[PDB]
Amino acid sequence: CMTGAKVSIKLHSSKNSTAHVRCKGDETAFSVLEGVHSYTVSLSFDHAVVD
Amino acid sequence: LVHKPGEVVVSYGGMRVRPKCYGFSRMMATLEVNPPEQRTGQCTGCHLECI
Amino acid sequence: STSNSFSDDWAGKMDRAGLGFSGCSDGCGGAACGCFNAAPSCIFWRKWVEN
Ligand SMILES: *[C@@H]1O[C@H](CO)[C@@H](O)[C@H](O)[C@H]1NC(C)=O
Repeated sequence: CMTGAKVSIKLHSSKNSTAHVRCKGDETAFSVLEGVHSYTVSLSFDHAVVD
Repeated sequence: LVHKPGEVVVSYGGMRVRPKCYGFSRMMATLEVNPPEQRTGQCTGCHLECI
Repeated sequence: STSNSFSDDWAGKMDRAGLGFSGCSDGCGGAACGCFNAAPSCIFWRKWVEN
């Protein structure tokens, strides 16, 4: 749909922002911060039961 | 004929080599020193949740 | 009873050698064996373990 499906991803590293998520169906890239934090991104899926 | 066992040949790793001089003596050398000094003592960022 | 099979040439006098057993055996004679006499040759052997 329009807004899509939002998925929260948590990371932990020493670098400020070095990340690149790649998967089938949709590709989403975002920026992170130093340390452990919480981030929310949205992807495009074409199935009700996302497994 | 001089009293000696003759020339000596040494094999090392399957190959026969004819050296110039053969002897066993001492020699000043150095050693490897690893000062780790608590490289990774204790550091982790996590959280707990209930379901 | 002589078991000291060290004619001032073996590498047993080291700190990295470890434990072993000073053994000995017999040898052959001839041009292909190393000498020029029809008599067994004294051949010494030393084994040990490493890490
Ligand atoms: C990482 O972010 C901090 C705070 O925003 C900043 O002080 C630092 O210079 C940044 N480092 C790099 C390599 O961008």
